[PDB]
Amino acid sequence: FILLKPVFHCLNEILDLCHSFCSLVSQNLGPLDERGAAQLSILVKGFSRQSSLLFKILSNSDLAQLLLRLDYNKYYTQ
Amino acid sequence: REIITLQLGQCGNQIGFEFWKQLCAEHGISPEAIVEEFTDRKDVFFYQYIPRAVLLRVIHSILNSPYAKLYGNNWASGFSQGEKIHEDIFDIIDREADGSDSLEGFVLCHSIAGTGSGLGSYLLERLNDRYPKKLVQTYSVFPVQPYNSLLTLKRLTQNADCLVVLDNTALNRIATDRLHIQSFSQINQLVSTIMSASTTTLRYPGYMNNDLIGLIASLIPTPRLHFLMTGYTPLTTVLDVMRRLLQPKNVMVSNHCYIAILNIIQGEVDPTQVHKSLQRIRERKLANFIPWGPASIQVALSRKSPYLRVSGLMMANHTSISSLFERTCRQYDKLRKREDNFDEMDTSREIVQQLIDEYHAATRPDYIS
Amino acid sequence: REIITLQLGQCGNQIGFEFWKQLCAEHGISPEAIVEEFTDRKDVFFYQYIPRAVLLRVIHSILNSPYAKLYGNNWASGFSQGEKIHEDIFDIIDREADGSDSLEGFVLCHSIAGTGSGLGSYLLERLNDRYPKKLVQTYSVFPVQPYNSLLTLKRLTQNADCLVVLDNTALNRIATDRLHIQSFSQINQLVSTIMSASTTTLRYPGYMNNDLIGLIASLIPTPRLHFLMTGYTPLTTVLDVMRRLLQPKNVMVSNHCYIAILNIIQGEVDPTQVHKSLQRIRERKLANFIPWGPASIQVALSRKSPYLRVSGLMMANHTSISSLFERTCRQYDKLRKREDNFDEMDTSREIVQQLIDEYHAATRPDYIS
Amino acid sequence: LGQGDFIRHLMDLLKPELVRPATTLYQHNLTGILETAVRATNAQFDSPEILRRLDVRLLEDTGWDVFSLDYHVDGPIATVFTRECMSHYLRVFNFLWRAKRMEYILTDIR
Ligand SMILES: Nc1nc2c(ncn2[C@@H]2O[C@H](COP(=O)(O)OP(=O)(O)O)[C@@H](O)[C@H]2O)c(=O)[nH]1
Ligand SMILES: Nc1nc2c(ncn2[C@@H]2O[C@H](COP(=O)(O)OP(=O)(O)O)[C@@H](O)[C@H]2O)c(=O)[nH]1
Repeated sequence: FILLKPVFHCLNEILDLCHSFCSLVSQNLGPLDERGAAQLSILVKGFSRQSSLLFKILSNSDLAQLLLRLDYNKYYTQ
Repeated sequence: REIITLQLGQCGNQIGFEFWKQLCAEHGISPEAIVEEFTDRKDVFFYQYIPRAVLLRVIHSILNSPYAKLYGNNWASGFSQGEKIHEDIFDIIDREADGSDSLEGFVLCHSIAGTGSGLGSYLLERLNDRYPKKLVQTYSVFPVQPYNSLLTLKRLTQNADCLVVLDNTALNRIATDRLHIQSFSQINQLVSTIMSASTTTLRYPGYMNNDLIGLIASLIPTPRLHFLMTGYTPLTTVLDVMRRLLQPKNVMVSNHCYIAILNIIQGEVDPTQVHKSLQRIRERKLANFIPWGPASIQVALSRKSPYLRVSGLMMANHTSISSLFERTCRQYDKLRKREDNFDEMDTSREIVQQLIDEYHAATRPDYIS
Repeated sequence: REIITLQLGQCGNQIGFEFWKQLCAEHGISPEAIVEEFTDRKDVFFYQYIPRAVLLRVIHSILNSPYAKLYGNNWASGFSQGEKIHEDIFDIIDREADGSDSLEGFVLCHSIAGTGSGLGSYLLERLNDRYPKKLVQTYSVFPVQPYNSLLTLKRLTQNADCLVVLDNTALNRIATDRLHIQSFSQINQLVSTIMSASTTTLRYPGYMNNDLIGLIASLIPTPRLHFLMTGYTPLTTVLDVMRRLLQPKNVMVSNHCYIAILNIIQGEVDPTQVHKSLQRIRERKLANFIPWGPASIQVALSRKSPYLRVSGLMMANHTSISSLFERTCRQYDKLRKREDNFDEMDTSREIVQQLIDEYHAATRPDYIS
Repeated sequence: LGQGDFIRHLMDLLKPELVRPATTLYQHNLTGILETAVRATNAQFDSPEILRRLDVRLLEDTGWDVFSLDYHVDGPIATVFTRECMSHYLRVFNFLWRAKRMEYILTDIR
């Protein structure tokens, strides 16, 4: 999917997304109170949006991929 | 990233010695701890060769083996002696830690039945105290006997960040069926095949699964559900393998559904059909799963030792393991009515009951919250 | 879908053993249950090959046969002994059912003339208890014989989902005509040919009739009228076979009218002239049909086994079958006036009277209500 | 539908799916069932080449109105079928699909 622009420009957003989240958990050792929770709910509104956004994209080669993510039909409930 | 092993009690020391036997023979390392002439990255389990083992009557039998160059019964009786020689053994661990480049985990091999039960309980607490940054995987073995087992659980439920179960009663049944033994030295042979195959992807260089964290992190979703069970088919396409794994006659255990599944393929199978087997397997809907959490089935390839045909092992985190705990708790309650404070057993009785509920609650459509 | 067969009594074992011999030779299956080298769908009746049989002295002579590698006289005595081994024989069936992919039905081969007849009546009821959604077709065979015959009739009229009658008096006359025998092993040759031919469209798949209910759903109009009779043309155009089956000197049965007809032509006949013949047979009016509802005649082709010419098989539903019950009925009354409650005989005598009353009223222009 | 043995199993597996409306239907799910159906029937003993072309297509209600097989063919053999035989077979396949579910309904009632 390196040449397929739409998927490569959507998963890319998922890539740097985890950098922010993983840093958020590592940049402290206490509960998410000092505007961390305020920053936490920011990404889920975009991530889960980016999550189901990808879901419509796959609905030739994606059959081998979407099968693994959909083994428990969880995205079917999304 | 190196991982050191710890062997306690009779069972632990016996299987670990054999665990190395299968391991050293898997590589070209003669019993006298030297490479034979006759690829396989050996950094995780060997130092330059010498294995990173820490062993604790039976040592005479091992020192009399050709491998001389390769290096009470109550829970209260075991825990008491361990505190006395605390600083004695922790010298060994410390000197082995800094001698290692970057220590990663602590494999523990012991039986929950007697000195290994208490000493292991003492270790796990102290190990977490000094080292809070180290994974702790344990190869515990299941069978006054019930009291020793329940006390270990209280420690294993919160200290060990990972765990595998190996029950003898189920293992012994495999012996009379397919091996016709009626012997510990024989039933242990399967354990070595189980243990060695459990960590195949760590020694052979691959794309992923290059660390113990790379394996367990997929299975355990929450630090409360940190128990696994095993499966091993060869006792020949990939579909032939995955089908024979999920049969209840092969697993090593004595509504309910899986949480995550790992598949270890040690053969030379053609990797183009592997995604096809999952398709057909998913359609057959041969195995049920949780409805709350999105997960899948993990499959990973490997290569068999050329110095030694397709095998296969499966790692399972099944909520049916809660049934086993009930038997221990059910028996103990019978003992509590059959006969310095006797409250430590009572607190553990509570904390083990919590784990049974957590599994039972996990099979619900609304386990979360 | 699969179909499990049962063999009860001396007759069921013999005609079932001869059914499997013919069915093994019809396919490419050596007596050692191993496939020989030498299209035919054989998964329905064979398990990967193992027959799906449940056999119930005669067993020894079967086990001394070259096919060993292929696996009192009252009705009350035959009913009670089945109750004491109720749990026993079902474990064989319960494992074969769940071991089966998707069960469809239960073929029963038994003679109603006496331990086997009594055991059959018992098992026919319990299958209705456990499995509600499985067809039960019975290849019953007609002959204190009047007593046992009517009792099993009480169960065969409300338990068995279909029924194919084969009376010895019609088969023996055929053996003393074209066979010229003056033995049990001789007339069973004909019974095996009818049984093997009955399920021909199941093993060789075609455009239609790929399931057991597909053959039965056309003939049996209401759940009460579930009795069938057979016809073998040989003991060549398709117009000859049809006119050689409708004859009353070929039926295996010792006003009235037909309800539905099914024809099985197993030859290499020209499949383009089959629709022509049904255009002519209607004109000669060789058979009289029901006046209330619409009925027709059905012809289905197949392919003979190449490893072993035109043959035919006619399954019909004629209300003249009511006469056979009348003979057993009248024979019962004569013994009832000649010699803990003897009330079951009263209910059985009553319920078969309703079945006979259905037939004689099934031939009227107002069978509706 | 000249096979009969394969279409029988294929109508038993699509029953839980096609009852839902078409909006929740996605092609990526039905293929899995189609591959399993070939194995579950006698169609497994077959030339691997012709089995590579047999797939599903989604006509554009209910799941029993948008399902149909395609069997696409390209190359030299495509000069015999010429995009019109494939626009005629599908015109036929509907009439053989309807007259096949109207029968398995009537053997379920029975
Ligand atoms: N499966 C298996 N279990 C063993 C073996 N050796 C010991 N055990 C278990 O270890 C328990 C007894 O341990 P024990 O000898 O009292 O340990 P110790 O007190 O430290 O010497 C028993 O319940 C056995 O089930 C072995 O070779 N195989
Ligand atoms: N059609 C047919 N009927 C048979 C055959 N062998 C036995 N029978 C019938 O079975 C009846 C005898 O049953 P029997 O074997 O004594 O019952 P059991 O002693 O309880 O097994 C007779 O009335 C026969 O009509 C056979 O080969 N063919």
